[PDB]
Amino acid sequence: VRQSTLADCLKCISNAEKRGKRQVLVRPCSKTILRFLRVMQKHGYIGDFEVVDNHRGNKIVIELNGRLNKCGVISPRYDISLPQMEKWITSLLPSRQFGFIVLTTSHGIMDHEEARKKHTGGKILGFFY
Amino acid sequence: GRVRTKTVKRASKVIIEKYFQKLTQDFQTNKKVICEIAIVPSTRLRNKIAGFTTKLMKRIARGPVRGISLKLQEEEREKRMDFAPEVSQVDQQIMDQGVEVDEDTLAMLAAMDMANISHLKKVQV
Amino acid sequence: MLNDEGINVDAYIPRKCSATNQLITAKDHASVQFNVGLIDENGAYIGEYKTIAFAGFLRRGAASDQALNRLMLAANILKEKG
Amino acid sequence: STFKDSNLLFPPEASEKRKHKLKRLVQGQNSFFMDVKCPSCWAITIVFSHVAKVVVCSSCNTVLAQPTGGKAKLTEGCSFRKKP
Amino acid sequence: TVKRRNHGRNKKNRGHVCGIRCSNCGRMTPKDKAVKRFIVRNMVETAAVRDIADASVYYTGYNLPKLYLKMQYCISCAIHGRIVRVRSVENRKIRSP
Amino acid sequence: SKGRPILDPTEDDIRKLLACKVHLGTKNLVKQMERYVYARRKDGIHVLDLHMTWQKLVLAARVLVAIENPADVCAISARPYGQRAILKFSQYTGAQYVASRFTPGALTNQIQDTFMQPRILLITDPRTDHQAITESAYGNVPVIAFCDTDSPLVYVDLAIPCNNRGQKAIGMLYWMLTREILRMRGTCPRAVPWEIKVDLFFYRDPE
Amino acid sequence: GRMHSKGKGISNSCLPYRRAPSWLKTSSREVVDQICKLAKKGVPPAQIGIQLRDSHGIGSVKSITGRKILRVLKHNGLAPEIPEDLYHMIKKAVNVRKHLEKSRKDKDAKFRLVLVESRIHRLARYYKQTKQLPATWKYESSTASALV
Amino acid sequence: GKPHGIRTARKLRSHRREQRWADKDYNKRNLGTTLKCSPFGGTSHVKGIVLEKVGVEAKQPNSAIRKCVRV
Amino acid sequence: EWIPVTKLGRLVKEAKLRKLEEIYLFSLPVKEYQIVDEFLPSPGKLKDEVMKISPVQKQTKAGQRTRFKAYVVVGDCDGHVGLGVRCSKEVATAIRASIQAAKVAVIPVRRGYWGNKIGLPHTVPCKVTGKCGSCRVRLVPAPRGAGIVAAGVPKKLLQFAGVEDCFTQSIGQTRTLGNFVKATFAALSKTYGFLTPDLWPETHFVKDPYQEHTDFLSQGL
Amino acid sequence: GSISRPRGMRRKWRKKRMKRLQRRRRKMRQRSK
RNA sequence: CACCAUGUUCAA
RNA sequence: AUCCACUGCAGCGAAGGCGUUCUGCAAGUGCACGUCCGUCGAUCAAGAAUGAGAGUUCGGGGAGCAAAGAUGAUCAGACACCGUCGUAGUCCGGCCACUGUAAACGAUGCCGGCCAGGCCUUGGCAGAGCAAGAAUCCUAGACUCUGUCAGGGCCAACGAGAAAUCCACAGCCUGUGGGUUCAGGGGGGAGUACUGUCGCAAGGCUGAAACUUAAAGGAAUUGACGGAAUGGCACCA
RNA sequence: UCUGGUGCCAGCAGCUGCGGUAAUUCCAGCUCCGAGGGCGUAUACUAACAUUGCUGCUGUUAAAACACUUGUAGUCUGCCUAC
Ligand SMILES: [Zn+2]
Repeated sequence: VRQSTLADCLKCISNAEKRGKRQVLVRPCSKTILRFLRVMQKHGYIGDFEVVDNHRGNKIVIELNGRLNKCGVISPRYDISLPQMEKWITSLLPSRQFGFIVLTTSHGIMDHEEARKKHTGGKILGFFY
Repeated sequence: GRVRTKTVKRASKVIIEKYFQKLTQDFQTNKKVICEIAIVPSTRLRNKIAGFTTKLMKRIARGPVRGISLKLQEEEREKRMDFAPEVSQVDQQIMDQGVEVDEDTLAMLAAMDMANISHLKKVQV
Repeated sequence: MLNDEGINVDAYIPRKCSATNQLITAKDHASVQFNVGLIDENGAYIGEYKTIAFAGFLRRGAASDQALNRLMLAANILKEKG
Repeated sequence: STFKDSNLLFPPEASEKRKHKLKRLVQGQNSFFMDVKCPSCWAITIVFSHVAKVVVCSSCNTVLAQPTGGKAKLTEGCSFRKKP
Repeated sequence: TVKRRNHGRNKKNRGHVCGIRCSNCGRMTPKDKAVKRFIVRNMVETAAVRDIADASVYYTGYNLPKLYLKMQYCISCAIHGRIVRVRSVENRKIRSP
Repeated sequence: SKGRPILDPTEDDIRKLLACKVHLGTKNLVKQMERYVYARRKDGIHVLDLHMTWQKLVLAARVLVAIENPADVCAISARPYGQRAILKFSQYTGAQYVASRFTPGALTNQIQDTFMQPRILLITDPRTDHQAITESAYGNVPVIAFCDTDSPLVYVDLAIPCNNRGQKAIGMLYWMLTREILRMRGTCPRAVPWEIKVDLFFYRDPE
Repeated sequence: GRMHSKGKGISNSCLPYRRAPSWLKTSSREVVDQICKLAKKGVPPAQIGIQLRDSHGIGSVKSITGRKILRVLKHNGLAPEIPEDLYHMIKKAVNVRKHLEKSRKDKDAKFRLVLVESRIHRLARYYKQTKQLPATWKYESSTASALV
Repeated sequence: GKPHGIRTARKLRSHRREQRWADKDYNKRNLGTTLKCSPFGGTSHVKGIVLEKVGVEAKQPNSAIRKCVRV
Repeated sequence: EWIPVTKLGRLVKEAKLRKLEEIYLFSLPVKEYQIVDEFLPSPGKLKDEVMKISPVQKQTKAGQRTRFKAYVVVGDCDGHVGLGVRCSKEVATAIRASIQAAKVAVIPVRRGYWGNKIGLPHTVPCKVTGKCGSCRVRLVPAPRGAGIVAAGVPKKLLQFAGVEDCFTQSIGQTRTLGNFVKATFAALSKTYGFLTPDLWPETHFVKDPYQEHTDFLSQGL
Repeated sequence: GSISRPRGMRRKWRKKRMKRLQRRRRKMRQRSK
């Protein structure tokens, strides 16, 4: 019962994209969810999104733009060194060119390319392409 | 049984459509007409075709036979269907009894414009 | 796509559905392409048009009509009541 | 009838009036308070729309609202006015 | 090879349904699986209605009493006494007479 | 019709639409047509606003006029109410049309006698012309349909809120549409009412 | 109602967005005095809130005096020895046992008794953990009757 | 389904270990009854003394007499 | 000799269409193998192979009728490949009709890079999966010097589609050649189906051939 | 028919034969011990 | 709704 | 002994199961709500409580039906179907009797999220209505419409599937990870033997191996067949 | 789809199968194929095998959801607290 709000959020977003919806409601919101969404925005897989205040675990409306193919969470949050980054790339992503692995690192919730370039590993958190 | 074959029916139909002005409802003169029109290799086949043509012509005389196109009559029906009355039935209808328009249809015409327009009957259900 | 030299290696960059953003593949025989005419102030039609490609997925999901509605509202053709 | 695809952020009043008090875009109350007075007196009681037990006057102890399954049923003549 | 979406019976939200007894065979069949027909006949058929109404005092045509039976059948006896007939795979989804 | 005021409906047009009853639906509803119904009558009929009807009509007109070589347009109607209308529409626009029963496989069977490979097709009733919609799906041709309030608009690209079940409603709609298509192209004028009556489009029995 | 049944119901009340409605000139000392007055009369917190919500226009006591009802009860020494959740569950178990001890062959009162006692213990565990109950506490059928 | 979650290593390993016993190959390899019961006590070749000759009728659809020796 | 039936046929007979991407861009049905034989001439720019000729039998009274399904693959090694499965009573006509159907079903195969984009694309641009029956066939991008690591059926399909490197993971009853080849064909199909940041930008629609040659197409009637 | 091909006799009846066998065995071992 | 049991082995 | 008809794409119960009327006793779900608590929850080896029918135990009861048995037919046989009887049993009570299995089935574990459309139905709550006996008054738990929460179904897109089919899931799965429990690893031997544990017993739970074998199996197709149905037909009927 | 012998016999054959008087499969002769100073056989283990599945299986009908609730160990657990 209600494990990993992030998992539920990502599954909702993927199902919405699969159905062709142009904006999806997500309930509730969290810091991890917002940072995952910002990591998606930064690479443009996700349009705007805004949080509506419930006073009870605020909800989110994301605007989808058809560039997403799949969002997923990897649970449990396995640990990942830098040598493990390529293993996780070749297993999760569809290609080595696009698609991203989101990592929670000691330097905040991070892209996998950003993690690799600023030399940190961390716990896997999901993926989007 | 005496069910005819399509080699007789489909020939009767084109003989009628091409020579309705020449045939009659008499078998033994339709026979002499077809024995000059068509090239039938068999006299039994000639007579079957002639008899079926006389049957179809008798049904023509009776009423509307469904399945043939007598052009010199269907052009008539087409040109009467394509005849124009001087005033459209809808024009004279909206002049005579306006148009029966219900409560919520007036509501819709008021939602858009066209609310206070002429010839409405203000009918309710 | 290119090959580190700016040389396009991909033949036939396809077209995308204008409602979704999904590619229209080479066998989507249910996809369509339009031309909504443009009209001067005097009601006449200059040979100008806005084009709209829809994907067979949309035209099965039956959101193609409402997608056209949205696109023409965006393109200032369909008039909202107000 | 709009031609417009109603986004979830600005939902229409017609549809948002229908929704459950929880399945709204923002969960809210489905109730109100009432200023109520009986002709038998003047004191203005403040009652809940959906009363849980019997509500009587502060002084007269004549029942104003009587509890039912849903909304309260105000007694004969008791005038009421919804509060902000 | 589930043949019927409702597995030969109309039991839904139940666990157990009373077992009734077939009219002629006498077989215990669930109350919803049974092929049941409430039939109304007359005490007299038109092969005798005139002959009896001519000798009656309080009766006539359109007046004779009726029989209200409610025959319940198992699937075997229904199919044998042709109350029901085997239907096509596509005509099995027809639920109205 | 957004910026153009000359494409907006005229009071006479709205009168002759309300006359032919094209503002009336049926007791049934489809959630994709729920957008075009203004309200309901207490007998059940869904009244559908001629405003949206006219917007979709002039939209279909824009598409049909952008389609050059009108012989690449096929009007389709299976029910008796509508065949005279599509015949007159073809006569006055240059389009093509079909008889009562659409031969299955026209838009797919290339070696067929009645191939009919169009660029677009205008359908009277989807529920009755279910076939041509499927062959549309198989052949990449857009679909402009007169969608009643009870109408599966699955492969219909441009739906128009209509009646589809009234012998004068069909004639009225095809008359309006061909009038707009002829006003565009600069063949018909705006102010002058064009000479062809609506009585020519309605369904007349043989006898 | 999902824990010990197949029930999937959602019928719960739903607070507003505000956290006072600009009427209710009544203030904190008054509402606390009312709370304590009708707590002296034995009324439990859940009923206090309802009697103060129905006729007094005071919904969400918290909003007037941020201390919730049990907070203002503890701050005045009127909170019960055992929380009302446990108390009502104990009383329900007592009634079910009283019933089945003579309706010895119910076999459904037995099942519902198993359920209610499982709930009792699952909650007494939580209260012993949170230190609202003495560490030695234990629910015995034989002595629970003498708590109501 | 199987337990995900970062502390289910013992459950996963114990389940795999108790479930491997349904692989008949692994089962015969690890179950010390084949070294006991099989005539070749875990062995490719053995030497024996010919006791008798045996004609074994071949199974259907075949009808030969295979020549064997009891050793 | 080939009197074209459809508008595409007439356009390619009269050289209004240049090559296959002009039809691929609008996803138009082909219906005539003479189009693809126009764009990829028979001997040199199109190689065809017969993967299997399997008899299937319909039992009848007084005997049983046998007919051969011929599976033919058609392709040139620059990115086009087609799969045609056609029954017929004789092996000759089965193979002929199957070549025709494969030529009609010729499709374009997008090709990408595994790592650095140095030369030309050599592998599938993404992990793709194709389905038919139980046979799921996964095409994985391989680096420059990995080669095609498929097994016979997918190896020749990938060869014909002109990919240099590919890993595969077949999962189903792969010994069913029909489904095992339809699965990898469907994968090569999804190759262009998948959307990437390369195809993120605008569309810039063009005239379809029917509109672009409407005047020409309205003379042969 | 209602079932697919028992590769022996009716499973209920061979279950019953097994039960009879098992209690004959039980009586023979109760003889000894 | 009397009763109507059976068909050696491989091959096709 | 049992509660016909009413009795159903009805309701309730964790399941097994539950149907005459009045009545005692405790209980549950759902709904309504600015009531309280404040994470107290999900799933669960061990453990525990219910668990059809058969079966056993002690004491009654015995109409009807009915294993065994008797018995008349049928049959080549017929301690089989069919017929007439008939015992245990089915009914009641019991230290809170024992047992603890069923095609105990939806052959579909539980909790959570999202999942196009149309239709029927059960219980509330909300808002309306031309909407109801005696009368004509007057209200009324009836009826109609709409919304919503909870429940029971039906048919219809995408998707899934080996397919049948699923559809508030059997979807969201090689584009594979929300959480958790149980079980399976070709067919037999075999749910057998031995051992352990529970039982008065019957037996339950637990549970192999030697050996044997290339298929067993699932869905679907075409034909053949049917002491299956419907409809045509033949003096080789 | 060679030639002679055999004639469900002798035998081959990991599996499918071959052999019943016209054997592409036995016994041979000729010819040819494969590895080659090697090749075959048996046994064990690995891979094949996503047929032990953490990655990564399956459980409506193929093997497999405990009769059903409860429930301990175990596993998993809602939102929030620095420009
Ligand atoms: Zn019967």
